[PDB]
Amino acid sequence: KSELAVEILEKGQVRFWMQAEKLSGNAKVNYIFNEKEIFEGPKYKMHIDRNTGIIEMFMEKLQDEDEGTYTFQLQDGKATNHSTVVLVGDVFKKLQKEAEFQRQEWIRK
Repeated sequence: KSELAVEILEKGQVRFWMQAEKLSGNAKVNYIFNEKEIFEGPKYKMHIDRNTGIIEMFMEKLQDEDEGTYTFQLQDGKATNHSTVVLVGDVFKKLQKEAEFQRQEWIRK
C-alpha cells in the first residue's frame, strides 16, 4: 500500500495515486480538492483498479487554481481510508513548473 502521492507524467499530466491492499467491488473513492468533492469531467479523470488497489486521479495540467489539498477518501463498506497531498506554496509551484516543462516539451518534441 502507498498513501496519496502526486507525480507528473511524460506529457505533463498529473497523477495522484495511492495503493489500497485490496478493493472490493463496493470500494468507493471521494476525490477531494480543497475540501470540495471533485468528479470525473473536463478536468479530472479517476480510475480505481480493485485488483491492484491502485486508485489514481489524473489532470491534464496544473493551473494556478489547482493549488491546494488533494484527498482520496477511500470507503470499502465500513473500511475508510483518507490520504492527502498538500500541494501548496513552493511544493505546488515546483510541481507546476515540472508539469509545465513536460507539457511544453511534449508539444515541442
